[PDB]
Amino acid sequence: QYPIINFTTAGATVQSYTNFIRAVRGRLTTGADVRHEIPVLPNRVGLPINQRFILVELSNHAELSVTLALDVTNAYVVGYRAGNSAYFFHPDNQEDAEAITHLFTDVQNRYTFAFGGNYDRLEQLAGNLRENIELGNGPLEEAISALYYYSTGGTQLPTLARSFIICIQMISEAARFQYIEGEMRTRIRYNRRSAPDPSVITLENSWGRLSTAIQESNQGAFASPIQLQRRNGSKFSVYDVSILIPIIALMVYRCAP
Amino acid sequence: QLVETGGGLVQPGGSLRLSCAASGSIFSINAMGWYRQAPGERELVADISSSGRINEADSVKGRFTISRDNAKNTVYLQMNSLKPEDTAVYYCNVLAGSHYYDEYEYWGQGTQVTVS
Ligand SMILES: [Cl-]
Ligand SMILES: [Cl-]
Ligand SMILES: [Zn+2]
Ligand SMILES: [Zn+2]
Ligand SMILES: [Zn+2]
Ligand SMILES: [Zn+2]
Ligand SMILES: [Zn+2]
Repeated sequence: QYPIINFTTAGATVQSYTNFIRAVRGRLTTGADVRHEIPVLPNRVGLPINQRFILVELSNHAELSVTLALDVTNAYVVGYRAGNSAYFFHPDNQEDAEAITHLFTDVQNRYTFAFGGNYDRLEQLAGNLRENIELGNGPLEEAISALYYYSTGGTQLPTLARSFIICIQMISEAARFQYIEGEMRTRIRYNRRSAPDPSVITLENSWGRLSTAIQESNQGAFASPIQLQRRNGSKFSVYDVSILIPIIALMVYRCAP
Repeated sequence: QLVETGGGLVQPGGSLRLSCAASGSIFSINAMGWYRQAPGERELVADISSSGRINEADSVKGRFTISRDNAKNTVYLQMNSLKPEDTAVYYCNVLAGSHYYDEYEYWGQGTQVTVS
């Protein structure tokens, strides 16, 4: 049975959330592959199927619980179980399709959405960009209930897509970027719910390119600059791994060392 | 899998319209956009998500207008009030991926734009 990490929004603190994200990172990768001080997720080539996934069980005040499945090679949310039903994003290719049949094998009902979990499509379905979907403990609390009641018929599709956007950012992206974990910590500490600003969005949009630039860097320098936005949306370019070491927590395997 | 149209040489104040259509494995297609590089760095001109988010370089705000036809997986760039500083080779750019936003990246062949 795949490793399970638990988190509850009920009585959640900055510390309980940080403990959660750190536990997720610890199950995504051994951390034995470190490039320029930044740990790398396992290479998909050579990774046996019984180590492909981790499970994140989320609970809230209503004692509703859902279990997200994360692919350890990229930390992304592949699908989730609620009760006797599992739901999966549409796979890109038949290899991803085969992998997810190893998830929630005893579940009674398995549903595959027609759409993938990419941000553009989710924002279309939710009817809102990430810039207009508030994040925080409250939103996560409401996302958990929405995911749960999808299986009973009480969650409509736009609400479901919004809830994925919230879960993916507060779990997957926070796992990938300690900056994003810091952004979620700040919201918890100031009892705030608020959408991500461009500094969060451009990081989320650039994880793969940042991981490539770092792993292919020489003497700390990128082959070509990567452009990000500040909080005010103004653009700036990163040329050096040193700027990103306090920002990125995990990289996808892009190259060998 | 990217077919670009457009490009040319204009005088200051002239206008060009670029287009680039994507075909193939673009189930999880995300943001399409345009980069430019002049001789001697490559810079983002504009991109647009399928959901309506637009990024644009300050240099071209109010002059260039990017738009997208999601059914055709095609992005257009209406370049009006062109200036000599807009001279460069322009590339369309296509991001895609279910697992993360920029998992897949495809570059166009580049078309020359010159203003003088
Ligand atoms: Cl509550
Ligand atoms: Cl399982
Ligand atoms: Zn409480
Ligand atoms: Zn190094
Ligand atoms: Zn309980
Ligand atoms: Zn399909
Ligand atoms: Zn992938």
